Amino acid sequence: HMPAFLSKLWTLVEETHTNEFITWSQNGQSFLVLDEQRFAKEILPKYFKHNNMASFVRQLNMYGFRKVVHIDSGIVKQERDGPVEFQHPYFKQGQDDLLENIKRKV
Amino acid sequence: HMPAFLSKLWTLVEETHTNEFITWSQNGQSFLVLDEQRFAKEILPKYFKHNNMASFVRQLNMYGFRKVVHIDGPVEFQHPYFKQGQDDLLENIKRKV
DNA sequence: GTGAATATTCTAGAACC
DNA sequence: GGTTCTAGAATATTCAC
Repeated sequence: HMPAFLSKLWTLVEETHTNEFITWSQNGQSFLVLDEQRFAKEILPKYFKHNNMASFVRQLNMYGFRKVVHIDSGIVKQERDGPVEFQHPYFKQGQDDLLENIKRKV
Repeated sequence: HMPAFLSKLWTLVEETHTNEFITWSQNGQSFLVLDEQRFAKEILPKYFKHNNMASFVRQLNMYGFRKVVHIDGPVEFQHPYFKQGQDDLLENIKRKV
């Protein structure tokens, strides 16, 4: 009864064997994608019918996830990418009961 | 006077040293991006202030380029006025807004 | 099976730089 | 003008009945 995207996202983020690529941020308030490229080509196709980060991000925004922006505020590197962080008020570590409040947009 | 992006794109596709990643398609009517991930990581920042395929693709669409469908099958984009050996045609390409 | 909801893809709007 | 994040639009595909 819960959309497949949301149940798969929870599993993804929660599952320890994926934590190198996708995991909870340090205070359970958001999830991280640590290695976008290996995530997209190895992890995504095991759960979805694609290997495109763009199509994963589309879904995130569709369910109202928002990217957490980190900027540089200082020195620029240029020698390291990302990582990528997304947040939703009802996608929270050790509160899976909140997931039912997440709603697709249109 | 020509937009940075168009003259940079033209350089990228045309330059033999980059053809492992980005090159004219076989009949000069479109270009191909053969290895999206290395293209983006290693080539894009040599010419632009980023390394995101997505930001490159936003610019392509902004200038009216369109992805060619193909019935990961490499990536192909087309613009009627972006044609191999017809660099004169580039001045006809216009940013959209 | 059929009509809707959802998924995936491609392109564009908007804010910011 | 360029880069980023989010959403519109156009198909595919899946789901609930």
